[PDB]
Amino acid sequence: NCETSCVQQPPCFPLKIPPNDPRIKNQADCIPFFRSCPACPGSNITIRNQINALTSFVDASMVYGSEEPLARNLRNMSNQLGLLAVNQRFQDNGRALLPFDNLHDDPCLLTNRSARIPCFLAGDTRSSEMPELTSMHTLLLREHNRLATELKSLNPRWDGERLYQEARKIVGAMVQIITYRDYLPLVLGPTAMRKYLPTYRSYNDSVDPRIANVFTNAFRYGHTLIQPFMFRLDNRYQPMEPNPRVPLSRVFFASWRVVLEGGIDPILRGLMATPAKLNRQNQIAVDEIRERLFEQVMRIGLDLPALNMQRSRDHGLPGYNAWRRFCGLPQPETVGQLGTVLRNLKLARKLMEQYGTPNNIDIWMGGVSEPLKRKGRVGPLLACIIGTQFRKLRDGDRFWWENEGVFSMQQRQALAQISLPRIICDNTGITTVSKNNIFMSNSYPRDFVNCSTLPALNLASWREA
Amino acid sequence: VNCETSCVQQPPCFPLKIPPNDPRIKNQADCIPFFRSCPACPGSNITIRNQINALTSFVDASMVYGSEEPLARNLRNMSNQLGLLAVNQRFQDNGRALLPFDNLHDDPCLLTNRSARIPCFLAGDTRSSEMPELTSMHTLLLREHNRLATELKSLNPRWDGERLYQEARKIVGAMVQIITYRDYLPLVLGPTAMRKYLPTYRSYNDSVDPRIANVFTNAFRYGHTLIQPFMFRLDNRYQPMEPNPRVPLSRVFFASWRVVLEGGIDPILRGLMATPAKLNRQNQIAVDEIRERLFEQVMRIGLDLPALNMQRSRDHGLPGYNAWRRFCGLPQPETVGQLGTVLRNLKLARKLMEQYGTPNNIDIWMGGVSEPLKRKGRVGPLLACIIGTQFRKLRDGDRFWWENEGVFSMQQRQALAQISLPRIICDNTGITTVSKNNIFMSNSYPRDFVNCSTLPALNLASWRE
Amino acid sequence: CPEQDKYRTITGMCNNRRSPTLGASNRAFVRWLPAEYEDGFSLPYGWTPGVKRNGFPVALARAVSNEIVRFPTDQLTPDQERSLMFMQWGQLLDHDLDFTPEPAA
Amino acid sequence: CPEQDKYRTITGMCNNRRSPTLGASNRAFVRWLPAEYEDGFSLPYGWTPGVKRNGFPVALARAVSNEIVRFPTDQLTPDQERSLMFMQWGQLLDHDLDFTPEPAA
Amino acid sequence: ANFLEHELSYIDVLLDKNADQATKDNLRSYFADKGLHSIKDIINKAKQDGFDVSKY
Amino acid sequence: ANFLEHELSYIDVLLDKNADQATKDNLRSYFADKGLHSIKDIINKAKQDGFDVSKYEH
Ligand SMILES: *[C@@H]1O[C@H](CO[C@@H]2O[C@@H](C)[C@@H](O)[C@@H](O)[C@@H]2O)[C@@H](O[C@@H]2O[C@H](CO)[C@@H](O[C@@H]3O[C@H](CO[C@H]4O[C@H](CO)[C@@H](O)[C@H](O)[C@@H]4O[C@@H]4O[C@H](CO)[C@@H](O)[C@H](O)[C@H]4NC(C)=O)[C@@H](O)[C@H](O[C@H]4O[C@H](CO)[C@@H](O)[C@H](O)[C@@H]4O)[C@@H]3O)[C@H](O)[C@H]2NC(C)=O)[C@H](O)[C@H]1NC(C)=O
Ligand SMILES: *[C@@H]1O[C@H](CO[C@@H]2O[C@@H](C)[C@@H](O)[C@@H](O)[C@@H]2O)[C@@H](O[C@@H]2O[C@H](CO)[C@@H](O[C@@H]3O[C@H](CO[C@H]4O[C@H](CO)[C@@H](O)[C@H](O)[C@@H]4O)[C@@H](O)[C@H](O[C@H]4O[C@H](CO)[C@@H](O)[C@H](O)[C@@H]4O)[C@@H]3O)[C@H](O)[C@H]2NC(C)=O)[C@H](O)[C@H]1NC(C)=O
Ligand code: HEM
Ligand code: HEM
Ligand SMILES: *[C@@H]1O[C@H](CO)[C@@H](O[C@@H]2O[C@H](CO)[C@@H](O)[C@H](O)[C@H]2NC(C)=O)[C@H](O)[C@H]1NC(C)=O
Ligand SMILES: *[C@@H]1O[C@H](CO)[C@@H](O[C@@H]2O[C@H](CO)[C@@H](O)[C@H](O)[C@H]2NC(C)=O)[C@H](O)[C@H]1NC(C)=O
Ligand SMILES: *[C@@H]1O[C@H](CO)[C@@H](O)[C@H](O)[C@H]1NC(C)=O
Ligand SMILES: *[C@@H]1O[C@H](CO)[C@@H](O)[C@H](O)[C@H]1NC(C)=O
Ligand SMILES: [Ca+2]
Ligand SMILES: [Ca+2]
Repeated sequence: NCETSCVQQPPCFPLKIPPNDPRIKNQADCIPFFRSCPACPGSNITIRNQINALTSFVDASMVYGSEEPLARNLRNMSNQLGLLAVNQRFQDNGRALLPFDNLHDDPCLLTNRSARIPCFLAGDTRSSEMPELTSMHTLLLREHNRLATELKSLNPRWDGERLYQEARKIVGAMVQIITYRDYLPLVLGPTAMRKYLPTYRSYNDSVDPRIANVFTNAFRYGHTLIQPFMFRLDNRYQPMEPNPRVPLSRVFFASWRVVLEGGIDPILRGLMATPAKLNRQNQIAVDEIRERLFEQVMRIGLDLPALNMQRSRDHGLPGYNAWRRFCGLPQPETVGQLGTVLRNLKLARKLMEQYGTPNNIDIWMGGVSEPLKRKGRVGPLLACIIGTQFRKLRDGDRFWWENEGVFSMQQRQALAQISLPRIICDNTGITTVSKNNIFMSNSYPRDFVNCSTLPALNLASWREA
Repeated sequence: VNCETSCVQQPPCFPLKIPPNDPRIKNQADCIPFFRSCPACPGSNITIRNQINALTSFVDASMVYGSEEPLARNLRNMSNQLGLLAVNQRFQDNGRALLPFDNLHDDPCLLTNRSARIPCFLAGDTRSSEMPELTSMHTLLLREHNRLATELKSLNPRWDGERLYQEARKIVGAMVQIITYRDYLPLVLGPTAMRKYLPTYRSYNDSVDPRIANVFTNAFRYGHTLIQPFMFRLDNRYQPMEPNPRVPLSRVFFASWRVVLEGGIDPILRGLMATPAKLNRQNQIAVDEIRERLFEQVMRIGLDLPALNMQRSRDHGLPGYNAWRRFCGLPQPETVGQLGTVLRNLKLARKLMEQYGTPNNIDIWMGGVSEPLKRKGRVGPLLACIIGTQFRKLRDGDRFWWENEGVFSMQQRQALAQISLPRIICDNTGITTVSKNNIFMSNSYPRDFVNCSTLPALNLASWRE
Repeated sequence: CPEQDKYRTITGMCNNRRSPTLGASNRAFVRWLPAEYEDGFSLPYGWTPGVKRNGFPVALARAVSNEIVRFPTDQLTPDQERSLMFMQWGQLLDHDLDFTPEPAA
Repeated sequence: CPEQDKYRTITGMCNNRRSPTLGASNRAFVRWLPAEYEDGFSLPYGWTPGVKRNGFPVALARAVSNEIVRFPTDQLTPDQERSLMFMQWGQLLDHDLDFTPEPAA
Repeated sequence: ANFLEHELSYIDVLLDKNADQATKDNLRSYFADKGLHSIKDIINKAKQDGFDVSKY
Repeated sequence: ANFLEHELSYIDVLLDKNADQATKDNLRSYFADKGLHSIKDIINKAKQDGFDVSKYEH
């Protein structure tokens, strides 16, 4: 009963409350925490490890699922058109929404009680966590159906299985491209990108493609990017009434907002035309995730930064200096050395006051503390861990989109034209979108263009006899 | 279900099946018995099966002292405060100590010579009786422990048993380290590999993982190629000691009675010093005493130790030859002609391809021992990489390595540098003439031998209090 | 694993033909370093009151959050060169790569 | 682990203070490469009749031994530069490093 | 195990006189993979899992 | 659990009329660590594990 008990007994590892906490005045309370499931339960021989429930590959498993029963449940099985299932009670101005899931304890229903809109069903179980996330899931579902539709038109004799597989493969490729061409360079910056992701050669069957335990924590660097509001904008990119800026503690699991408050278009506009929060060493993460995470759907507001640090401990991860060493980076021993490495003596003092030694700094806390590489949004530690991970996911993926034999040359030439702005244009009521690179463009109207200037994906080289 | 007697393949049995035209086993319904190594996580369908090391990885003489606390206490003499290891209470070897006897449920030593009724011995490791030559080494180290404790007690009269035992144990551990890294490993690896994989020691590095790698358990079986088909016994003039100076190895496995009743350890140690090892050659890999008659006196059928090695690598899920070549930075032959080039032997390459189809599939032991040997070494580059990599980790990752600052004083290190295996034999046996350094190369009497009194003893003066 | 295929399996099985679970779902994470637990093999640092890590008291996660992470949220710095879509794609991608199960109540 | 010690533990526990089972007894081997089993996770190559490894039949270990390892023992070559004690120290050293348990009877 | 709301549409298709054999057979196979071997088993499962099956 | 042959000599020491008290206390502790709490339990264990303890019965 880790959800309501503060007793520390397996499998609960509750976060205790320090004296003079700014928010939780009751020191006998706690922040709930369930330890990650062990790969070998009950063993006193094995070193405890945790489990990845998903495919490590960048294969759009968050659309299609990572388990056969779920993958079939996500499909429309009433015809041979190769489509993903869509909501049967609600549409978004005539366009598809994700189907609804049937959970035994559904958190989405608790966000707006009268509305009674349950969580959505997707390839991954977290698709409802924030409506912005939902919108991207919804976007990709639509793009699947659009591709299948066009392929059926182009190849009338293809059966549903063929259509589904061919569209799935295209969606997988588009996720890879957006990820490696557009996203990761702006994470790592140019130096790290060249270092950790040199030009692709060919599939290497001796590159291990598993997710590393540490990556599950280090990739949470993203929490530093989070804005405290969800922003919604109309077709003139103006604030969309009645609630254009919703505190994030009122959008977690709030599926009703997608269904009943204007669909995905206002949310996607808001994503394009609002800045990310910058990570700064004195401004690491916002109150809405530090103080109020999921407060509408459970007994207490969680602290996502604190959870990250508890989880690194739960997973038995080494501390900052061990990871610095692993990455071939110098390991500071003193406060002055840590000051030099962080280019910030004041933060180094705070960290040493907490941890006593940089050897003990938790990996997320240490990672996000580092100064950012030029034109990236992580420092050298996180750049090493994240860059190494994604290099293995690419070089160790037999179905990487550029691997010989996965696509024809003509198909690869067509895929090179895809972009996330175009995908938005094709699947929503939006007609004005971010100019490439979508991840950098953030100010309307300066950074925006009409959809009609963007070339569509040409599927002509998918035509069979 | 009993793997010893049945040829049914059911867990935990993985019996070796018999080819047609076997030179020994005519009946293809028979088999060579085989039990799968215990899994670290029994029954799991999540974990990737791995096996268990029941010993300390460290070079710490755990084969003398044991690797578990009950056994370590059972090996000790608890009837006084002299810090001694227990000695056999029924028999001695010309007045010198023998290993104590073990009490096993199905004692295989009893089945070698039934009338003599001499059980297996008790030591730090369970295999101490497997061949009398091994028993003799075990017995020698037991005596050296007692000798050191005796001298230390004389030197430090106030020391209690625990102190004496720990101090002698530490000295014995250091001597196994020195013999191993100074004398033995250079003759395994050759000088080039030795410099590559074991550069001059700096200091303990607490980030070097000291565990034994799964593949090492198989690769270090290269030693099977060195085995002669006889055990050789010589008298104090290094002449054949009558009337069984040359016992076939299939009549010495678990033959503990031979140590106790047929002349103790002196004849056996002389035979090891003054007889050559077998050379591994590509057309003479391993002898029929272990390939045809392994343990034939104590079991229903003679085993094949080379075949067991190959079955075991498969049981442990070890990658094949080319995966290990690649791991080690060595070229990977794809064709029979390339394999021919790598082995300098097209005929062997053809035979390996006839068996395995591709060099990708060649079992690690078979591949490893097939390679031509490095200059002045007794393995080829693949085995040298695996073995050298392993022993570097054991040294650099050992907090109690004999040269690590704070383990021994400078004066103690200076004294230990004078130890050698010939001296240890002089100190603890009736032998007065021994191999000149290097004992592992010296193999021919009288040319390679010297009187014991020319060898300097270990001076313990820097252990005084 | 079949010796010829054309599409990914759903589970990721058989992507690597020599070791066909690698990258497949419901398998242990790979470790890039040995694990560090209070007891060597299972208990997280912070579990037992009074037990130090490498010579020092373990800091309450929540205290580290209070003293290092917290800041006055309305002073937040907008990133001139990133959209919030940069944040969002990251989470979406994360959800392609890893989900770590925990026991149900 | 105690913060000061002087002697090795018997089991090897606490040699590595940050990860104290490393090199200790009764723990899993480390893997330098991902494992290769017929079913991905448990069954050895050679288990199921007809199931190939990486495109080729599995060879009986005994067959390999017969055709490659066997030689007539009268041909044996003494090593001029190594004693039999070279062999013996190897086995003795092996038995300081690793013993892989299997089930009894 | 839980019946999903969108699967209600499949019941309609299975009860449509004018849906073709192949269409119905694909759906029947889909539900048999979940332990549901007749339109009666399908409707009953939907009901237990909280759906309104009164139209049936 | 199995009684070892060399431990028979410890029974002798425990039964030695004027052997040192501290020695016997050492050995009693040793056998207590093995679940043998009396010289009764000690010789009984030796017997079941295959040895001759009839020599002790005078
Ligand atoms: C104490 O001992 C530590 C361990 O040393 C190892 O063992 C001892 C016995 C010796 O044999 C050592 O030579 C041996 O390294 C040392 O820490 C290690 O330092 C190295 C050098 O900084 C670290 O390697 C770096 O690793 C970065 C991370 O990527 C590694 O892990 C990935 C996931 O498994 C893997 O896919 C990568 O290939 C890489 O693996 C390492 O490869 C190198 C190259 O062969 C090996 O030397 C490592 O042992 C490999 N480790 C394993 C087992 O995974 C890489 O990003 C980095 O490479 C990149 O940056 C450098 C920057 O200059 C470029 O040269 C390079 O081209 C590339 O762009 C580099 O390989 C290693 O990870 C550290 N290991 C640990 C456990 O921390 C200590 O330095 C030593 N201390 C002292 C004072 O002696
Ligand atoms: C296909 O990919 C293979 C894996 O590649 C890794 O991941 C990809 C994504 C890239 O980042 C790549 O750079 C990575 O290496 C790749 O095979 C790998 O090739 C390297 C280089 O040949 C191998 O490294 C050598 O390793 C041996 C063995 O020791 C290693 O493991 C132990 C135990 O974990 C560690 O303790 C060691 O530190 C090593 O990590 C070393 O002996 C060897 O070093 C010695 O030799 C070199 C060269 O003379 C000297 O410079 C050193 O000082 C030493 O004397 C190398 O470090 C690596 O093991 C191997 N991995 C695998 C999985 O096989 C392969 O080459 C790629 N093929 C292509 C692209 O065609
Ligand atoms: C609206 C945005 C985001 C959240 C809400 C949110 C929340 C979480 C939660 C609750 C966890 C689990 C906490 C725990 O340890 O109990 C969590 C973990 C992970 N994140 Fe979070 N996250 C939001 C946003 C992001 C962004 C932008 C990320 C990266 C760019 C990101 C990453 C991750 C990852 C990889 C995990 C671990 C997942 C796993 O279980 O393996 N998140 N987040
Ligand atoms: C008289 C000399 C030797 C033997 C008799 C002998 C026998 C074995 C046996 C039966 C095994 C187990 C086989 C199986 O897989 O079921 C075995 C394994 C190991 N060996 Fe052997 N060996 C003799 C001699 C040597 C020498 C000289 C070695 C090294 C130089 C050597 C090594 C090893 C190793 C490391 C193993 C694996 C041990 C483990 O359980 O981890 N042996 N040997
Ligand atoms: C909870 O959901 C209900 C139902 O969607 C919301 O009520 C709607 O509110 C809008 C604007 O306030 C009106 O135009 C609709 O007519 C309302 N419908 C109903 C059924 O009354 C309500 O606003 C939501 N509450 C929150 C959390 O804002
Ligand atoms: C089995 O063990 C017995 C007992 O030692 C051996 O018999 C001894 O053999 C030697 C020479 O044959 C004699 O010196 C002893 O007097 C014999 N003793 C007894 C008690 O008979 C016997 O040789 C061993 N078996 C083999 C085949 O060597
Ligand atoms: C399947 O596709 C048809 C045709 O587009 C559509 O009307 C139906 O609603 C879809 N079913 C589901 C469950 O998505
Ligand atoms: C213990 O030591 C004494 C004195 O050296 C010796 O006589 C006795 O046999 C030893 N006992 C054992 C079991 O080793
Ligand atoms: Ca995936
Ligand atoms: Ca050891």
